[PDB]
Amino acid sequence: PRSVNHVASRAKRKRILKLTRGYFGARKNVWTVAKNTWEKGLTYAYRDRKSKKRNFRALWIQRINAAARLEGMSYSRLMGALHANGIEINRKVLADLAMNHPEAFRAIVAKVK
Amino acid sequence: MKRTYQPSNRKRLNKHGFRSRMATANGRRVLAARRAKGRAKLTVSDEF
Amino acid sequence: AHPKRRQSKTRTAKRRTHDKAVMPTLAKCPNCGAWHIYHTVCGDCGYYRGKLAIEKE
Amino acid sequence: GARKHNSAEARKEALKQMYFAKLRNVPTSPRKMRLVADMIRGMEVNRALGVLKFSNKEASARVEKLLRSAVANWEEKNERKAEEGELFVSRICVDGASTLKRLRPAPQGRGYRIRKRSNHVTIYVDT
Amino acid sequence: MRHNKKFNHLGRKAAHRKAMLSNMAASLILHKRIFTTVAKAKALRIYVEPLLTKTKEDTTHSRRIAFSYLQNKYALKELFGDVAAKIADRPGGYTRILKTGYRLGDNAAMCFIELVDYNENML
RNA sequence: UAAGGGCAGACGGUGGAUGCCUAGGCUCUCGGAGGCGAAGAAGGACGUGAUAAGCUGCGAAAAGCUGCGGGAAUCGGCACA
RNA sequence: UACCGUGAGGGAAAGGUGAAAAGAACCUCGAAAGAGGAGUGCAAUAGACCCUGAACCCGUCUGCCUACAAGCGGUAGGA
RNA sequence: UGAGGGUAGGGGUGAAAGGCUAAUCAAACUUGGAGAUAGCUCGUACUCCCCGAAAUGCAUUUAGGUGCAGCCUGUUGGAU
RNA sequence: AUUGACCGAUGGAGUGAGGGCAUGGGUGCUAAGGUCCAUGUCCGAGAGGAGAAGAAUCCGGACCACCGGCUAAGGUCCCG
RNA sequence: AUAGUAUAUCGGUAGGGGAGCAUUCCAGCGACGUAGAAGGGAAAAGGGCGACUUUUUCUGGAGUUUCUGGAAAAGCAAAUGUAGGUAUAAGUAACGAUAAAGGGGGCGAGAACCCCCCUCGCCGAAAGACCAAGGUUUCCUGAUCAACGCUAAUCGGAUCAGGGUUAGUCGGGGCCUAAGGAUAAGCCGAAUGGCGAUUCCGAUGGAAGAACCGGUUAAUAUUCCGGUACUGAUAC
RNA sequence: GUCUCAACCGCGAUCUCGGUGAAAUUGUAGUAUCGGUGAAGAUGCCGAUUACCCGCAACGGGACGAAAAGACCCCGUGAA
Ligand SMILES: [K+]
Ligand SMILES: [K+]
Ligand SMILES: [K+]
Ligand SMILES: [K+]
Ligand SMILES: [K+]
Ligand SMILES: [Mg+2]
Ligand SMILES: [Mg+2]
Ligand SMILES: [Mg+2]
Ligand SMILES: [Mg+2]
Ligand SMILES: [Mg+2]
Ligand SMILES: [Mg+2]
Ligand SMILES: [Mg+2]
Ligand SMILES: [Mg+2]
Ligand SMILES: [Mg+2]
Ligand SMILES: [Mg+2]
Ligand SMILES: [Mg+2]
Ligand SMILES: [Mg+2]
Ligand SMILES: [Mg+2]
Ligand SMILES: [Mg+2]
Ligand SMILES: [Mg+2]
Ligand SMILES: [Mg+2]
Ligand SMILES: [Mg+2]
Ligand SMILES: [Mg+2]
Ligand SMILES: [Mg+2]
Ligand SMILES: [Mg+2]
Ligand SMILES: [Mg+2]
Ligand SMILES: [Mg+2]
Ligand SMILES: [Mg+2]
Ligand SMILES: [Mg+2]
Ligand SMILES: [Mg+2]
Ligand SMILES: [Mg+2]
Ligand SMILES: [Mg+2]
Ligand SMILES: [Mg+2]
Ligand SMILES: [Mg+2]
Ligand SMILES: [Mg+2]
Ligand SMILES: [Mg+2]
Ligand SMILES: [Mg+2]
Ligand SMILES: [Mg+2]
Ligand SMILES: [Mg+2]
Ligand SMILES: [Mg+2]
Ligand SMILES: [Mg+2]
Ligand SMILES: [Mg+2]
Ligand SMILES: [Mg+2]
Ligand SMILES: [Mg+2]
Ligand SMILES: [Mg+2]
Ligand SMILES: [Mg+2]
Ligand SMILES: [Mg+2]
Ligand SMILES: [Mg+2]
Ligand SMILES: [Mg+2]
Ligand SMILES: [Mg+2]
Ligand SMILES: [Mg+2]
Ligand SMILES: [Mg+2]
Ligand code: NA
Ligand code: NA
Ligand code: NA
Ligand code: NA
Ligand SMILES: [Zn+2]
Repeated sequence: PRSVNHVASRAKRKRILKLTRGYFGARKNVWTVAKNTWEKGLTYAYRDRKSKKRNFRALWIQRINAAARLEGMSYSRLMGALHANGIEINRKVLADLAMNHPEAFRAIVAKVK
Repeated sequence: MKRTYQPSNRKRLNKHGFRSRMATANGRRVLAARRAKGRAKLTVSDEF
Repeated sequence: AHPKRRQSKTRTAKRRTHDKAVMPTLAKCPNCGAWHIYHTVCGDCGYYRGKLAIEKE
Repeated sequence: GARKHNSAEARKEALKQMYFAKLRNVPTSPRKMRLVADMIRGMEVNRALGVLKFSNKEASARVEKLLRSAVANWEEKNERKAEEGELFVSRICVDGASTLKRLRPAPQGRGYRIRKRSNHVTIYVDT
Repeated sequence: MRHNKKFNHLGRKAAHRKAMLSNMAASLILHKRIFTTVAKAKALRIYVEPLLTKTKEDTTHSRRIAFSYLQNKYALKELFGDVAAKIADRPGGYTRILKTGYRLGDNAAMCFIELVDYNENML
């Protein structure tokens, strides 16, 4: 018998073209251009999932540095005093406390200073 | 300029006509191949 | 001499920004009331600047 | 089984409130015709007729006679002669129709294709 | 550059251009109004007004000078007959150009030129 | 703000894919048969209709003529008016 | 077969309205092409290139963004 | 210079240029042998999982090919 | 001591254009991002981090996810 | 992967191995469909993972399918790959000899271009007239402007219909032969066949049979008509 | 007027408007500059610099611009 998968072959293309909506020019709807662009984007996402953890830790440290400096202490000396005192609060929590609850942050500083 | 096809009806039939095809064995061999193919035009004698 | 690339839709449409049909300079005829081109004889009535110019049968 | 009859009944009831006219298979290029449609879009009909009558583009004469039809369709579906200053061109669009292919000889035995294009024009009017 | 070059070549050779202006002038004298394009009618005005001015000195020399332009004896008969009497008092400005519209085949600007003393409605 | 442009959606245009379908193909099995022609063949030309380009049938007796067997209300081919 | 070749020879493209032509009388705008109606029909967005009717490509409208801005046009954040 | 004839492919014809022989000539065109052969170039399409090289030696009308060894992998039996 | 890394039989291969660096050398001019061998290593077939941006220099072998933590090479005035 | 949850391991080109999805059709047990099948648009949700699957709604208007097993025309992104369609360059090149046009009337919805008239310009050992070859209705007239015409077109060598070519002497043919061709008797030769007369065929040549001027149609004219001639047969 | 050494004139092309309307080429493009870096000569990488958005005319430095699977050179246990 003769087997041609017309409907199935065309359905594979149509599913991916829903994912390329919003692109510039021919990159959104022309099949070989769009599929090329979509595949390159997936490679970025794998790399950018890792860099997310780097960027958010760098932002926590910067906010902690500004909050500590308003209480006469740099980030490096404040962190050295916390680790010396056994405090295990992580940088995400401290940065949140630095920004939105400045009175609780001041109690952590007053415990090691 | 002068081109390759300069028509002459007397020359055409002498060279390719029905009576010249039938005069030799190889000409009749051509007529048999064209009949077996079902050609509507057998020789230049038909288009006239 | 030769295009290195086909132009995208955007580039072609940006060039065509300055492709506009020119509007006629129209005026109303004080006699007929019809539109006519300013500084020309009204083709309906035949008048021009308040005077008959082309007496039309 | 009455499904397509019920879909079509609603389609016809809506068409009673739409006033429009169509030009189909006009034997001129759609891009040049579009130049004229941009000129009269959203403009009072009495002023547009004079604008089309004295236009320097050749496509305007065809469009002028289609606007007259659109106004007449409006009066048929509303049962009164239209006033002056009342109607206006609420919508107009030009779409490319089917193309007629032809041949034009070129030097050294080559031949090129000529496209003789067509277009459709649709006009809506509104009070 | 064309600084101070005061005549329209009209897209023709010199011999062609002179022949057309002479044929057109004969048509205007015989038919009191003709329809033509605007660029051609403005060039005829500079050509035909001095010729109509020569009928104020009715002599053999004036007729022959005019004939050297038109080379048409019916135009000469009309020019020194009825046309001469109508313009005997007007100090120049014998003709008038009025614009009319555009042609179908090439969208050329159209007008009509006529002798002023033959248009009664505009007097 | 938008001369213009970008993206999304709605509704259309063009084009003729896809789904469904068949009127034609392809490979074989079983049985028969294996020629036509000087009594002019195969293949053609020209004709042939109330109307008649082209096919089909036919041959100046020219969409046809005569018998015998069958069959029973429509018929003057494709094919209309 | 059309078509190409002096000739031997080479050699295409092209299927589908509807159950039934019931294949759209008549009116309106137009010089008439084209359309809007009316009518037939289960359906006319089945109207003759007519079943369904995709893509590339092409329009109109609506929402948001855009005239101090510089790189494979996305990706991860984010008013 | 017109008309009509004649010479046909390793053949013709050539005041000789390998010129010309239907816009094709150091061997015309058409069909067939025929899907010639091409140690050469280009191309080879659904998914996930486990393992994972070589570009060395020898020989070769061999050197950008191949045979055997070396190095990978499946199954099976031994310990090494 | 060693996650087992070695061998035999038998089914299936690919490879037989290598390259950089360090060390020992020949050749060259103690030239070459040169060339020919030997011993390791990495690229080839290897992403991540530092070096402004570099196939093989320095650190380090990516099952997937995380808006958790500790470190390597290298850094801690600002772009960072 | 090993042991039966524990330990180890999970970057990969050539390449080896394992396990699956979709497609067309078949067998079996069975289901769905005008109270709406396949296909097409939109949306939502699933899968150790994935190839893919499911549901809802619009269109559509007649077929479709679960599971187990079976068989293949069983899956495209690239081959200066093929067909069909549609883009870009772009409203760009170009509209085919620089002999040339202007005006007034006309028919007409519509005129730079069509018809008539006046003027202008070009050829005139030709760009005028008559034949041959070749073409084959393009010739004249009415209707038509979709396509064709490198623009428009009321016009056309365009579409449709009707009409139009008249010979005793003209040109052929009937007669004759040239180059060459086909043969007879004969000769040669695996076959197919090759040669071969004073015979026949074959004009581009030779004929002892003979016509010229004029006029008429929208379209024929030594052909029809007028005038004036000529050449064969045949009967008295 | 070949040149020193060019100047001016006429028509056709050219430019603008109306009518008709192709082609070669084309992975996608929001396509600036300098030096560096680099398959060793960068619109697209790095660091700086400059730059409001969109056309038209005109000229050819670059896109190792297009065209044609380099004829030179070497290779094939190729061909004529
Ligand atoms: K559609
Ligand atoms: K801004
Ligand atoms: K040969
Ligand atoms: K099926
Ligand atoms: K006519
Ligand atoms: Mg422009
Ligand atoms: Mg057209
Ligand atoms: Mg106009
Ligand atoms: Mg030619
Ligand atoms: Mg659509
Ligand atoms: Mg189909
Ligand atoms: Mg009987
Ligand atoms: Mg529908
Ligand atoms: Mg349809
Ligand atoms: Mg600034
Ligand atoms: Mg030589
Ligand atoms: Mg030749
Ligand atoms: Mg040879
Ligand atoms: Mg063989
Ligand atoms: Mg082959
Ligand atoms: Mg491994
Ligand atoms: Mg080799
Ligand atoms: Mg081997
Ligand atoms: Mg080797
Ligand atoms: Mg080697
Ligand atoms: Mg080296
Ligand atoms: Mg060395
Ligand atoms: Mg080397
Ligand atoms: Mg490695
Ligand atoms: Mg690992
Ligand atoms: Mg792996
Ligand atoms: Mg297949
Ligand atoms: Mg190419
Ligand atoms: Mg250009
Ligand atoms: Mg230009
Ligand atoms: Mg040209
Ligand atoms: Mg031009
Ligand atoms: Mg011309
Ligand atoms: Mg002549
Ligand atoms: Mg005629
Ligand atoms: Mg036309
Ligand atoms: Mg005719
Ligand atoms: Mg005779
Ligand atoms: Mg004889
Ligand atoms: Mg005649
Ligand atoms: Mg006569
Ligand atoms: Mg000029
Ligand atoms: Mg133009
Ligand atoms: Mg550089
Ligand atoms: Mg650069
Ligand atoms: Mg090049
Ligand atoms: Mg090559
Ligand atoms: Na805007
Ligand atoms: Na008989
Ligand atoms: Na439904
Ligand atoms: Na496909
Ligand atoms: Zn008026």
